[PDB]
Amino acid sequence: IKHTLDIINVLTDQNPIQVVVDAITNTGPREDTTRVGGGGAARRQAVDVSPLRRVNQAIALLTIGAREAAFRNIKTIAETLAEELINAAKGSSTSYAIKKKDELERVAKSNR
Amino acid sequence: SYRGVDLEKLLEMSTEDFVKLAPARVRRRFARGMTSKPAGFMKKLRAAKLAAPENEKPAPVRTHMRNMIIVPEMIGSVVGIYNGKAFNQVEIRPEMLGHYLGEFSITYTPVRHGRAGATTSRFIPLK
Amino acid sequence: PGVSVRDVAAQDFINAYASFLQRQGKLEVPGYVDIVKTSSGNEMPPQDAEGWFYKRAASVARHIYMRKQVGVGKLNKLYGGAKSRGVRPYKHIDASGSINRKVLQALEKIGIVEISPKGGRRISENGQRDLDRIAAQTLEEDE
Amino acid sequence: SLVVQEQGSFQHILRLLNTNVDGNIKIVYALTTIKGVGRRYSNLVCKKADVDLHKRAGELTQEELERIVQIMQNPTHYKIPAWFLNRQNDITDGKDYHTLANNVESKLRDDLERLKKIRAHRGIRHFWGLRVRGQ
Amino acid sequence: AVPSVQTFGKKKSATAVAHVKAGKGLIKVNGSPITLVEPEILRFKVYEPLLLVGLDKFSNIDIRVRVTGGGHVSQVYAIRQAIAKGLVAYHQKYVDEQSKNELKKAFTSYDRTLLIADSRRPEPKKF
Amino acid sequence: IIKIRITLTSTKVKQLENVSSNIVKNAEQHNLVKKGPVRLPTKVLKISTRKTPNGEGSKTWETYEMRIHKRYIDLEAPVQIVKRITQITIEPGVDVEVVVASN
Amino acid sequence: ALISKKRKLVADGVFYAELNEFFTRELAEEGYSGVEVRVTPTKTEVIIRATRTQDVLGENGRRINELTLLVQKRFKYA
Amino acid sequence: QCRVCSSHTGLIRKYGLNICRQCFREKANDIGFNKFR
RNA sequence: UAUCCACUUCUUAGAGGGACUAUCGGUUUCAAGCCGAUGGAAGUUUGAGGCAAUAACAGGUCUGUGAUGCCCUUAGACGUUCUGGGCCGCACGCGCGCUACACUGACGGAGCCAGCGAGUCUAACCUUGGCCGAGAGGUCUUGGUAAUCUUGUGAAACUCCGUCGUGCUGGGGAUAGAGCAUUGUAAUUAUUGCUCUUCAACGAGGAAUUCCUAGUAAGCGCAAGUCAUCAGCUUGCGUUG
Ligand SMILES: [Zn+2]
Repeated sequence: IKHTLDIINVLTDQNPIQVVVDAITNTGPREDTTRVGGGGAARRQAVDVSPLRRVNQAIALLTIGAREAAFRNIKTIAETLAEELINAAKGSSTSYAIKKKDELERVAKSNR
Repeated sequence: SYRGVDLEKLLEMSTEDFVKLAPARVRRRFARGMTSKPAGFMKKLRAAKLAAPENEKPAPVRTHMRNMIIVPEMIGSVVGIYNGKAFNQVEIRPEMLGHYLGEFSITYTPVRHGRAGATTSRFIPLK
Repeated sequence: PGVSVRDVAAQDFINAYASFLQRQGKLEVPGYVDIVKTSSGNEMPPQDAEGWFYKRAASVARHIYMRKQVGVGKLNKLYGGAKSRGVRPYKHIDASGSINRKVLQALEKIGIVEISPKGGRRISENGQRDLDRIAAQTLEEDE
Repeated sequence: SLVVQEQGSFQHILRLLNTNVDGNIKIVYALTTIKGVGRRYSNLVCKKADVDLHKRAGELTQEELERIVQIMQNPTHYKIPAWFLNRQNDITDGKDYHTLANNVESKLRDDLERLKKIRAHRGIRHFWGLRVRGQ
Repeated sequence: AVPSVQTFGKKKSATAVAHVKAGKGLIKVNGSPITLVEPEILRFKVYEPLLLVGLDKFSNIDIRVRVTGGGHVSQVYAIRQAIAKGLVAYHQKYVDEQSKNELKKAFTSYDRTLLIADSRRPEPKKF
Repeated sequence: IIKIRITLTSTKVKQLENVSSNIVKNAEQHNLVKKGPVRLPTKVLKISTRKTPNGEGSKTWETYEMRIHKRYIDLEAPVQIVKRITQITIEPGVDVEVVVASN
Repeated sequence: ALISKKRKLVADGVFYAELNEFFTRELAEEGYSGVEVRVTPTKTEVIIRATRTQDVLGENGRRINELTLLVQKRFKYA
Repeated sequence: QCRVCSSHTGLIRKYGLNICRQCFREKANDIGFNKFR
């Protein structure tokens, strides 16, 4: 974390903690879907997540995206997570977290 | 050869000089001690050796311990080693030195698995 | 307001006295320094093959200053060799004895360690003077 | 430290003691490619001969290769003692040797046919296993 | 007879005893200073009782810190709890009460655990 | 003039306390120099036992426990006083040991 | 002799338990209530607290010496 | 072996005691081992 | 390990305290109770197991007793010994685990933190310290019959500084050979430890499945039992969390 925050110091960025909280905000799951029974043919129901759980898989999705971007490549966890965290501070769709976020959003829009 | 040493000079020294040319297991086996019955074994071994006809095989000496280190006063002798059930008549050649006697005496017939006809035929009857 | 090794860091002190042993060179170096491994619990030789011996000497002098006296088993658990034992996992394995013996005997032969009356190896007054002196220019390298 | 780069004069694939080595990895781990020589033996062989092992094997000269080759057949004269060698106190001649890449297989075949003509349990077990899982 | 204050500090089976004396103003932990702690990132955790009240209060007091038990991080919590407890005990006994009140409000505004040890003792195995 | 160190071991604390209080109140009442009853930590002896003597169900465990307490009081007394106290103080549950030397 | 301290006390408890069970099973008809033993530096004294004592000491101490030899032979004493 | 019931199985060999466990589980209180916790 | 003095702040043996769901607010015939908040060391019954009375067990033996039913009364070894082999043998299925598939990492140096324990007599346990040996270890002595010595068990994971660059690689360590040591009367079907070499499959695992709500999962070592020698077996302890 301190090497990552040192990288976002030198990512032409003056406010790296603001990059952290804005990527937490921008990777909030706004609409999800659940698994209702429904009698065999289970359809999907539009359901919204609690803010505590929203920051839960916001943090978790950012870390697992940085982990699988940090697996089997030379580039370290700090540099991958800095790229992940600056690509999620603004909506860019080049990051795993934004991609799974609007994937679950279009799943929630397609299941109502 | 044993240590680059010609065999006919190797036939005529004593056991301590074999220990001085031995690996570590043989020296550690010698360093503690034996029981008295291999002295009778080597006595009847050389008694069967001295009654050998010339240019032929000597009398068989039926051996039973499977843990003894080979010491080459029995070069040219032939021994039958107990496996637990039967005997394997093995002659001593001077290239098997530094070895246990029980590795010349197997303990089982091997596990056969490439026989599907005998396996299929012997299943338990279901009637 | 006195200067000692108890105010300096470890790594710069070991580097400094390794450099001073390299520049002075008044020790005993046998012919198997470029042969031996540091422990049975090691697998590769040290990378600084011309200078790991003086690193070991700096280490053992720094541990003899910080306590009353040490023995060879204390140095062997102090190094703490860990074996990848093939399929079998890591354990604690005591280090090589003769490495500790030769760095100690080469260090009484020059006059920093002495044998304590309690059976161990204690720091002498010349060694206290030498380690406090090199601690003084250890402070006088970062002025 | 300092970067030192040379215009050319490095070879990609070399060959020493009738065995191929590659000149981009370090000297020790280019000498792990040959069989019968591992890591630690190659470290000891190279660190006897005052070879800098931080640099790579592409800038090895022929006078280093010849002295490494000269180390290989008789290491006992140059303070490489008995316990580092593969052939130690052999039953044939009683001396010590480090077996080479075309000699490890002759050693293994010699051990197996020696166990055959001894007719030991190890030999008949190994050849029965080879003749059964082979078929 | 130097004015001395002895106060403990405990976390996770590791107790640090802090002897707060009067002197030139000096911090040592087990014969090593506060600028050299064995974890280099928990150095600021040991620095946290210094920064939370003020750097001028330590001009007149020498603090003797000895810790045993535990591991690395538990010893860091033990020595920082011992330092905060000994500082407020010296400012209770010798210095006036309202000064110690300002120290203990400054400590509880950031770290509640600096004055009360951990209530997370290891559980029974539940046989 | 002989110095005698008396060490008392007992698993029960009530009889050990009664023995130690009787020893202290008997030693102080006829003017002998002594130390107090020095209190060693209580040894807890634990052993593990299966909940399943028979092989039915899952494997779960319990623990049997013991408590052993140790005290020792140092005395200075003549020989006859030591002999009469050693004759008097023998009680079940508390073990009394008499040490002559001080090395 | 010279047993380590916890092993000494546990083996002493086994010694109390074995004499307790042996005197429970042996003199069940002579009013057995309990036993206590005293360890002296000279010898070891067994005090039999059985409430029918005239049957415990028979003619010229025969059953007393009998139980004494039962303690002697099994428990390896001089 | 276990000198109570000729038990050749389930021995515990600690402290030179050699009782089987199935005889130790009822004679523990007479020895001194009591269930506390 | 006594130069004296003070103390138990930490360690510990105790006597007591304290908690009784205390107080408040909802809910409830507004009755016993339940839930949320504050204070509290502790406010899910703060957390855990043993103990009864009762009706049911052809369950197991006691080397218990009654001219008790059964078969021979013995050339049967169901009694003794002596050696030698095993129980580990391998197309394989199932299951419990260990190590890995890597660069939050492998290697080399330095920093270095624990606790539950345990330890020898008419024997040889835990072992300090000194010499030799690459090591395994050997050897010469000493301490502890134990909060005293091993031991502050200076444990490992970890922390830093350097090597390695994504390449079945320097990851991995299966297999195998040679030599040297230790225990055992005896080590071959290799007891175990050390040195060199061999560097096999194995690029996060399908159907399905196990365990778990706070010092808890998980990683990590250490101690105790099995012990003559080794653990990948079990129970605990401690570190990080
Ligand atoms: Zn039994």
